[PDB]
Amino acid sequence: MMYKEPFGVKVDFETGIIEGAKKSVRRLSDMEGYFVDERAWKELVEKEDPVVYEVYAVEQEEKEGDLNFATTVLYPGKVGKEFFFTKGHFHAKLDRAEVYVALKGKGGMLLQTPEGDAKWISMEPGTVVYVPPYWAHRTVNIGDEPFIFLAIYPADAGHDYGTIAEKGFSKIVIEENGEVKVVDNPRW
Amino acid sequence: MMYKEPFGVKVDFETGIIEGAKKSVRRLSDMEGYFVDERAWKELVEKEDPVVYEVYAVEQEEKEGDLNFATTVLYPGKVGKEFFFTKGHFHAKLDRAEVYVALKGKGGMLLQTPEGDAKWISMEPGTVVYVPPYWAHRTVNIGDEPFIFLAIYPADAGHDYGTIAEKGFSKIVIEENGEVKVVDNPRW
Ligand SMILES: O=C(CO)[C@@H](O)[C@H](O)[C@H](O)COP(=O)(O)O
Ligand SMILES: O=C(CO)[C@@H](O)[C@H](O)[C@H](O)COP(=O)(O)O
Ligand SMILES: [Zn+2]
Ligand SMILES: [Zn+2]
Repeated sequence: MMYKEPFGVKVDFETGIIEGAKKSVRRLSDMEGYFVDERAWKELVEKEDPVVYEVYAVEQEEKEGDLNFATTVLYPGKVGKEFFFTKGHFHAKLDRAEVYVALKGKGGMLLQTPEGDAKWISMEPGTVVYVPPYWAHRTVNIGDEPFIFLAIYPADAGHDYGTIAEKGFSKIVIEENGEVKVVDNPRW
Repeated sequence: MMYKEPFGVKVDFETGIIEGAKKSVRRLSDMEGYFVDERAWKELVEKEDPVVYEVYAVEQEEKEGDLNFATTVLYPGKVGKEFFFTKGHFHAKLDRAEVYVALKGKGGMLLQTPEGDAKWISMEPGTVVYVPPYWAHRTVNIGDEPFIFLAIYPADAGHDYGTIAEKGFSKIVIEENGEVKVVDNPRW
């Protein structure tokens, strides 16, 4: 019988690094067509192209019942008024749920159905978020320090980026008049 | 179609409490036939019947792709020389994996396959443990404060307590001459 070996790994809740994980870097230039203010995007890319977020992922083969986990370090920033966020995605197998545990910083999650019905959940250290089957999810950094969290997801969930890539979320998170606001996407 | 509502909840990393969750308590009286020293067990039940652990569970219906999560507060203690532990279980759907995130205290996990081969993984705050498909899993508190962790598991995993209830784990975790030891279970 083939059994896989249990393992433990240290996650630094201060940095989000998992040593030995598959590390992914997303710079702002990897995020064309994601932010409402297209000229601000282009300008911040030309002037800096900052890292928006980094992922440390521990992934299994795509098998039903098995589980992947990953930390994300989402860096502080705005493109125009719109706070830095993850690209966001549905799962390829839509009915797969997810669990997030917020570890550090201040942020939130934007979630939406295949119909564009939308929800915002605040996240501070210790907030666990239940992402139900069929909800697209995007995390947002609303602070001045990195927003770091752990996600645990079905190993066979997969990723569906395309739909969010072209249409976006139906709601957006901005800093307007010194205040964090979740408002309608004026482009959806 | 019908979509369940996303929610966040605060987990308290000092106490392991999740408000609104399904609370479960195990006292030593709930653990007959688990510990090597049955007379110690009997005396301690008759004297104090202490809490061994508390569970705070957020559970979905048993459906493929969906996820549950729960914290456990494993109290410090010994039955004779043997550190306080959880009952331990395989999943009813045997191939369902599990992810644990250690939050407070000091301990570890005993894992074993249906064959009976056992692994011990140390857990400190920040340790994430991957429990693979087919591994029974028990957590052990080897410290002097609650050992506190969050478990994320497939909603359809279920629990299979029976085999572990009857025969235990092939390894025990004991304190002997001021030293934590993982040794073969004499009753195996
Ligand atoms: O949803 C899970 C599983 O993949 C997360 O670990 C995100 O993948 C990560 O926060 C980066 O964001 P995306 O670019 O994947 O939206
Ligand atoms: O493995 C997961 C799934 O439920 C944990 O939440 C344990 O259920 C908990 O630590 C109590 O341990 P048991 O009494 O179920 O072995
Ligand atoms: Zn996901
Ligand atoms: Zn389990």
